[PDB]
Amino acid sequence: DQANNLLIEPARIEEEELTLTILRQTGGLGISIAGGKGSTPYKGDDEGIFISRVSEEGPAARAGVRVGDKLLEVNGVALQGAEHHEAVEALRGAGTAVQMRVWRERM
Amino acid sequence: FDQANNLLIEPARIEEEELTLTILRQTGGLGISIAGGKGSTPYKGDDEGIFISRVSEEGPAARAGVRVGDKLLEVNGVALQGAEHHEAVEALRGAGTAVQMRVWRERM
Amino acid sequence: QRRRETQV
Amino acid sequence: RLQRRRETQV
Ligand SMILES: [Cl-]
Ligand SMILES: [Cl-]
Ligand SMILES: [Cl-]
Ligand SMILES: [Cl-]
Repeated sequence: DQANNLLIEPARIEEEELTLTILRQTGGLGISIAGGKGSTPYKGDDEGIFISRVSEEGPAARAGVRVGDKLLEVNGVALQGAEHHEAVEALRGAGTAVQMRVWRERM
Repeated sequence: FDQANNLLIEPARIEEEELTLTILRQTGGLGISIAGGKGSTPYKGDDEGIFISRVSEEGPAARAGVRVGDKLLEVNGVALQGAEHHEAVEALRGAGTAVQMRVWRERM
Repeated sequence: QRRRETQV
Repeated sequence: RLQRRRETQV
């Protein structure tokens, strides 16, 4: 759209929180997690858990997971303050169906 | 935010920046890591450009002003636009003792 | 300076 | 070549 022949900024989604559900295949979720409290942040100074690599096709991609997503909850277990390895163990024992809440931003 | 006349307003922010930095090489190199390139998995978004991934703390690049996440645009007058990862590696390996780079920096 | 990344 | 994540210290 235009305003006196001057372009208008389009509608933008600055950030969103999604609830996704991954179905584990081959015993793996097809993602990589990086970061954790007490580790080098994955972005800025945010020490949370961030999805670093979404395997091509595979469980997480079909579920909607995307690189850069910050993992907030997993089957009702909040990850606030989790260290990398405490996040690893949470996602390894999450069972067949792993329901995730994530926070996504625009870049 | 900022406060002025009891109004909470958006602070002044630097969205994008282009900086020229000069790193001095030492024993062991420049103390950085580069990632990406044309034909490599992007380091950020769909951007196949070269970005600083690691800056050795208190190292040569740290003292020169480099910050993790900066996009490397030129090295000693040679632009890396469209360069493959390894082309950038050899460019930064052959830049000599003083490596003058123009980078692009985002906010968060 | 602990950079940690795992494949789950 | 493979479209893979690539990183090199310099
Ligand atoms: Cl949940
Ligand atoms: Cl970054
Ligand atoms: Cl230059
Ligand atoms: Cl050069």
